[PDB]
Amino acid sequence: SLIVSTQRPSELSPTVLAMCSNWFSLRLTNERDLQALRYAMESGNEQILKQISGLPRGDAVAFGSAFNLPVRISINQARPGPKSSDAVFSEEWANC
Amino acid sequence: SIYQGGNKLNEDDFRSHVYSLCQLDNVGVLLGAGASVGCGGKTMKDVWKSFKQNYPELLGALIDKYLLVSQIDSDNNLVNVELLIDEATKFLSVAKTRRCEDEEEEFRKILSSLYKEVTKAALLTGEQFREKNQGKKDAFKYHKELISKLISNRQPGQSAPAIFTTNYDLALEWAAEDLGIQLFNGFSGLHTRQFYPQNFDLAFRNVNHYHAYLYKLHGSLTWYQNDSLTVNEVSASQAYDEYINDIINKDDFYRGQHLIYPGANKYSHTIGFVYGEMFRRFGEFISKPQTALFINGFGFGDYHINRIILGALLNPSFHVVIYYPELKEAITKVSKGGGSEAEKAIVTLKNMAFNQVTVVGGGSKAYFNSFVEHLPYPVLFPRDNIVDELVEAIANLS
Amino acid sequence: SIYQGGNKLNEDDFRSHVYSLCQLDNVGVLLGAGASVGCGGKTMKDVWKSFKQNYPELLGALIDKYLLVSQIDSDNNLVNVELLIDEATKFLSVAKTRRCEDEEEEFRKILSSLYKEVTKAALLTGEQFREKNQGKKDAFKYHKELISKLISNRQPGQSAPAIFTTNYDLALEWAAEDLGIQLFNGFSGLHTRQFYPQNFDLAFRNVNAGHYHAYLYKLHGSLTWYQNDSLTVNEVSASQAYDEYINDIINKDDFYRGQHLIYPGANKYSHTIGFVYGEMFRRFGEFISKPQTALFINGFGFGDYHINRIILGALLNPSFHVVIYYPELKEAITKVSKGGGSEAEKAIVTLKNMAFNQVTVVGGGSKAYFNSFVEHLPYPVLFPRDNIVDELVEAIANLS
Amino acid sequence: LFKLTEISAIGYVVGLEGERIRINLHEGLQGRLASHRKGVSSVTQPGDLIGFDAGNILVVARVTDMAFVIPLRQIIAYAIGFVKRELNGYVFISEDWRLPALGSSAVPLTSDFLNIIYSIDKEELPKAVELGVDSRTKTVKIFASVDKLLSRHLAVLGSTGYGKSNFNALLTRKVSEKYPNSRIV
Amino acid sequence: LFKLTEISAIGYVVGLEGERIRINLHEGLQGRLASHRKGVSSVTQPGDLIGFDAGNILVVARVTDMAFVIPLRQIIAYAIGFVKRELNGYVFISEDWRLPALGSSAVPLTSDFLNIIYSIDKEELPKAVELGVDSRTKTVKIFASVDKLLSRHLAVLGSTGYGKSNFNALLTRKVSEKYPNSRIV
Ligand SMILES: Nc1ncnc2c1ncn2[C@@H]1O[C@H](COP(=O)(O)OP(=O)(O)OC[C@H]2O[C@H](O)[C@H](O)[C@@H]2O)[C@@H](O)[C@H]1O
Ligand SMILES: Nc1ncnc2c1ncn2[C@@H]1O[C@H](COP(=O)(O)OP(=O)(O)OC[C@H]2O[C@H](O)[C@H](O)[C@@H]2O)[C@@H](O)[C@H]1O
Ligand SMILES: Nc1ncnc2c1ncn2[C@@H]1O[C@H](COP(=O)(O)OP(=O)(O)O)[C@@H](O)[C@H]1O
Ligand SMILES: Nc1ncnc2c1ncn2[C@@H]1O[C@H](COP(=O)(O)OP(=O)(O)O)[C@@H](O)[C@H]1O
Ligand SMILES: [Mg+2]
Ligand SMILES: [Mg+2]
Repeated sequence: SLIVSTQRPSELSPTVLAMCSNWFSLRLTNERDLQALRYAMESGNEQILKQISGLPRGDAVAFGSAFNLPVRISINQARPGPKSSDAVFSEEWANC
Repeated sequence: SIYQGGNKLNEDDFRSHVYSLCQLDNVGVLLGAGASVGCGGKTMKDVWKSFKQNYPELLGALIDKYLLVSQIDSDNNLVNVELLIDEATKFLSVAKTRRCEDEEEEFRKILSSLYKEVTKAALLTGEQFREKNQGKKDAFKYHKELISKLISNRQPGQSAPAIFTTNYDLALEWAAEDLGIQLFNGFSGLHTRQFYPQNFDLAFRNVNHYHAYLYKLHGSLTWYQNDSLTVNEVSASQAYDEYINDIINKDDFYRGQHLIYPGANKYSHTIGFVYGEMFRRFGEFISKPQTALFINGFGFGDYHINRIILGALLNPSFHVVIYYPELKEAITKVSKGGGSEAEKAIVTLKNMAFNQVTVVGGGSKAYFNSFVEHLPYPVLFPRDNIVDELVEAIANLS
Repeated sequence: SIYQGGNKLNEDDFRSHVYSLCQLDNVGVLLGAGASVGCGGKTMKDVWKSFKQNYPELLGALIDKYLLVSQIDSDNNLVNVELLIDEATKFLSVAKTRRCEDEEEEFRKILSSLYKEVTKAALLTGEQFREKNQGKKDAFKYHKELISKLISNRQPGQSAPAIFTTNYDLALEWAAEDLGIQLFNGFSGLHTRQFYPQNFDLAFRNVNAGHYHAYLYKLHGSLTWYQNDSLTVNEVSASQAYDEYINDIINKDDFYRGQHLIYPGANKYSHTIGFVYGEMFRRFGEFISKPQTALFINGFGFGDYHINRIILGALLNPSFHVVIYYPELKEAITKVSKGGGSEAEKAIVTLKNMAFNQVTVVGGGSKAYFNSFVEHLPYPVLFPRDNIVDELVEAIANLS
Repeated sequence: LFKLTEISAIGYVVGLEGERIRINLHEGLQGRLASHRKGVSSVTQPGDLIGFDAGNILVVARVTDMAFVIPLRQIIAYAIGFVKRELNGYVFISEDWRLPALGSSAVPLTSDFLNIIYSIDKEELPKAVELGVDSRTKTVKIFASVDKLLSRHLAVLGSTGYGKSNFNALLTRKVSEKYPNSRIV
Repeated sequence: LFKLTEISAIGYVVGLEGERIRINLHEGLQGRLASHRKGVSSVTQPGDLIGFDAGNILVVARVTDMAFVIPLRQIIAYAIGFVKRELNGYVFISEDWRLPALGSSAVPLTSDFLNIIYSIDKEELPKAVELGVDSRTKTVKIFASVDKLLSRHLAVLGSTGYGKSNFNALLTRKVSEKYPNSRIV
């Protein structure tokens, strides 16, 4: 069991992508990041890559061996949640 | 507090589910006497409570001599009123045709007192029953909202809403004459208005969203039978000038075949033709495929209506929604045994594993004013009223 | 014990094959007296034991004088009853016409005794035969399943199933009058029924834009069919028949009318009764020779010459398929291997051993009964396999 | 009193041109909705799922096109799989080489059939982890198998500010709650 | 006196070929210009916004093509999002897979519905800065959140001989007045 990670799969062998099962991906807006995904998969489905570019917040697309067919998932919040947030610059500049 | 098939629902899912039912092929509403207490009406319990207090001497005669009403229901206030009136009218007719002078004067007083009690509560405004433009008052604020919400949610090419009711007051007519909507109720003509049963098959078209249907199952205050064997309708002012003033401020009861409310004089072959036709039209409506029905303000105290409703669920495309304020007491009383027929009927209806039945409980979350709030507005409906200002300016011009 | 052309098959392959044969152009089912034994009926060899136990005197005077049944078969229970009844009727008619009083008196005592035993085993419910709503009991639970399964597998615009039977009881009509299906059996009317052969070509159709019906052929008659004085054949209700003549036949001991009943194949010498019997055989022959026919057999002992002859000749067609049920294969094979058993055993064995992919034989005792025959048939995915209306109906009945 | 189907039909197939199924629409449908014993379903939005009934199988399809031609409407769909009945329930299979026949009826599939398609082995239900609900309908639950996740390959991606760390924490916590003992780097 | 809508329509939908939409326009000046209580509106060229009524929601689309086929005209558009009631006003969502049904009317977008699309989330209004006005209609103002802008990398682009000095000076003048505490090395 391995985890190959690439948000720019163009500069990689499709055999890395064609010899693997499961993937996870949220909204991703880039036209040249799908060439390996376009080629690696066998003939039978090509129209399901259009909607990966407009998923709203909290939605994700998962497909692989653990799933019979590709499915669109709405992920619930995890409780207790992750870190609150990053730094807020309102207080620093309140000196004015 | 909201059940559908045995389990429990929450507010958001219920609100989303209701919106889906409003878009079916056929939609209808059934209202009772509990939908008018918000504008000046009275429940059937209060009428009996007042009559028992006001006329004590006749109460003993009704219970002991003629055996028309029992004692347990009188002491519990669970007495049906229209059936008693029908029986009294039958007794009076038999006594008159038999030529028994002693009993002829005994029932006149009873009928006059009963008609004085029932009629005085049906004037939702009072002495201003005669005047015009009674739909502009604040008391009828929610009937307009109900009608507008029902009408605005229909796509072109679809049918029109159907409204059934068991009241005999003029709330809906007053509300709908202020919006600019015309209702078909079976009558036609102005100088001589008569009943044509085929008028329920017409509609309007434009040669260059106007209409609905209204069925009354118990008559109306403005319907009466003249000397000729025909049924006529008159406006409110004419009825008040003719026969409503004397009922309230006089001991006047002469004609037993005159009035057509509530469910009285049914033994005449000319008057029963109206009740029978209304009931047939109600029965035929809910037999169509892809139908929905909302029930509010109705206490399940009628055998035939319950029989028809329960037998209409055999079709796989009939959905019903029921509102019932006092639900928990019914469950507690049924659990320990006993209870009236209404409680048993509504508890048995609730416990089935059916997804076509929904029951809503609560004390004030099931009232009429809360039923209206669940139905949705369209996005583009004009809400801000900016016309009355121009009317005020024009009136100020003088 | 599932042989197809002499080679055994496993369960899944047989199930797939039977699922494939249920979607042809034409389908049909042939039953017999063995399919009604689970409701209260009996078989042919069971009646003979009761007859020769209840009336041992007639057996002595029926073999020696008139030579109607052999002594070997009487001691082995291999007699044909409805074929004997025809000979008895012929003898009685000849004696009556020739005016021989003694022979006429003698034969009248035998026909009554035969009809009493034949009828008493066919009421199927006892005294409760003249009552109504007899399909609501649990005895007829599988006939309804068979009827429902046969109809529901037809695609739109396809022919309706046809059912043949050698029985003369009322199980199928009772089962069908409960679901809501209507069967066409060649009769019309309500006050005077009559036989109209031309109505077998009709069908129903919805004028709004239901079409749920089936055909039933009775090859040996029925209890409710009788001929009055006229040259017409009539049908009555169960209660009317019971009040008319069945009660007298069962109870009275010296009752016999004559050329009245049309069961089982009794009075064939007349030219007005045999017209009914001939039509059923002709239509069975016409149906079986269709291009895409698939026929099922169950409950039939293969004891008839004409049916076997017509079945064997119909196989000279490259699109005819047959399925046979016979839960006695082992004994038949053992008895035919040595010198050959009865004619039925010889026929079934010579049918099994041929090398054809069309014929199929199933055995294994209680594994090939009528009850187990139903489950082998398929079942649609969208058919509502539940019971929801009962609660609503009982709730309605509860009120008032 | 005999009803062959408990759910009403919508349309019928008129033409096959490979894997593009052409369906004409009836006239009884007016308000883009249909009601049955369980609820109300819609079929008029492209991108949903439909079904064709042919004997002992149910062919599941996906709508691709919709347009007008007397007003006539047509729908194009692609098949993705079929549903089978084996012992006492149903099972979904993942081959799309089976196609319906001409004249077959078209019927929408309810939530009971939707549960079967997005389902896995019943035995693994105590061994499962909950992830989320269906997006289009929000009426189905989604479960995954931890053992099969670490048998074949898996991968994670995502943009910024969309819930990457949320999913990471949610997935990591449940594994520890279910299997406190494991070897993961 | 009783009216279901105070804004006149322009056409209806006659097809959904995937993500595109087909519209048939009315005859005369009805299909190009309209009038209402607040002013006038028009849909003339590709690049405009059009809206489709769908009962409880309102789909928003962008015009792409216009052409002929007295003649007839039709338009092709793509979807963006929708609008819905929340408590007493409206809200804009950014989901782009919801499409209308066949026969639905088409209406232009008024300034009232244009204000909602270019607004902030009802809670950062007291902490908003005014920058300018939109270009196509020059009727709707634009506001931005202080915390959202000056929290990460900010970039200003341009071309040589085109105003990089000028645009830099103007933008940093109008943006960095009240709170100069940020750093520009
Ligand atoms: N504000 C309210 N809003 C809604 N429901 C209310 C309200 N207040 C009380 N209720 C409920 O409204 C109901 C009052 O029930 P009744 O007025 O006896 O029923 P009917 O007159 O329609 O009886 C129908 C006719 O049929 C037979 O022939 C009968 O004789 C009638 O003539 C109760 O549930 C109250 O809790
Ligand atoms: N429960 C059962 N299920 C299925 N088959 C059974 C069962 N019990 C017995 N059998 C078998 O079912 C068969 C019944 O044997 P019989 O009733 O004598 O034969 P028939 O009905 O063909 O004889 C009547 C007609 O056939 C002739 O042409 C006559 O002339 C008639 O026209 C045997 O194989 C039983 O073992
Ligand atoms: N399932 C969810 N539904 C709604 N909002 C979510 C969900 N998961 C995360 N968020 C939002 O995302 C924010 C955290 O984003 P973060 O996960 O750090 O982004 P990234 O995934 O790019 O690291 C939180 O403030 C929270 O409001
Ligand atoms: N206050 C102003 N009013 C109108 N135009 C202005 C104003 N300030 C600058 N401009 C325009 O902006 C442009 C800036 O281009 P410029 O700064 O010369 O490009 P670069 O700096 O890349 O050589 C000038 O052409 C000028 O006309
Ligand atoms: Mg991230
Ligand atoms: Mg420069």
